[PDB]
Amino acid sequence: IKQGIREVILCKDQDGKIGLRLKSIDNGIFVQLVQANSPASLVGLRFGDQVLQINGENCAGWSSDKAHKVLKQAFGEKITMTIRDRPFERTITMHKDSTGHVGFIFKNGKITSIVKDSSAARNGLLTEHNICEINGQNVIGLKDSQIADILSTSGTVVTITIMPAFIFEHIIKRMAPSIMKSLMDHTIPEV
Repeated sequence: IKQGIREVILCKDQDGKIGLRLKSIDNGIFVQLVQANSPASLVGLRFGDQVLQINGENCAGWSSDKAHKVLKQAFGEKITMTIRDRPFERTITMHKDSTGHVGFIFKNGKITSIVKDSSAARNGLLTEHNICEINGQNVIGLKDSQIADILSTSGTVVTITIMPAFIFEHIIKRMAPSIMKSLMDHTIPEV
C-alpha cells in the first residue's frame, strides 16, 4: 500500500462499461467492486481505492448515485481518475511455520482469533478485520475453503491485506454476495 496519489487513464470498452462500482464513505468515494477483464482491472484499480477526482472534478461529498451518473455521462475516449491507494487497508507480512501455518482463525473472510507464538502473533495481526487480498490477489467473495487453498499454495512468505470489519461491512452494503463471488476481480495482475 503506497502512501501517495496516482493518476489512471481509462477507455470505456465496446459496451460502454469500465467495470467499476463506487460507494460513498465518510464524504469520499471508494471502489466497492472491480470487474474482471474490465478497463478498471487493466489499469490496476482495486477494491478499497479512493477516487479523489474524475476528469479533474473533486469527488468530495458525492453520493454513489452521482458518482455512477458522472461515469455514465463521461465521453468514453479518455477518463482521468485520481486515486489514493487503499486508504482503509494495511498489509501484513507473515512466514509459515514447518506445519505450514501463519497462525489465525477466520470465518466469512473475517479474522476471529490469533494463535499464540505464531507469525500472526509476532507481526500483530488483528481480529475483527476482513481479509481483502493475499499476495496482491483480491479474495473478496471467495468461500473460506478457497481462501485456505490460496494460503496453502502460497510460498513460505504470505502477505495479507486487511480492513477493519466495520468499514468493510459499510463498503459492501447494497451489493449481493453472488455478485462479489462471480464478478469481483480475483485474477493476479497482468504484465
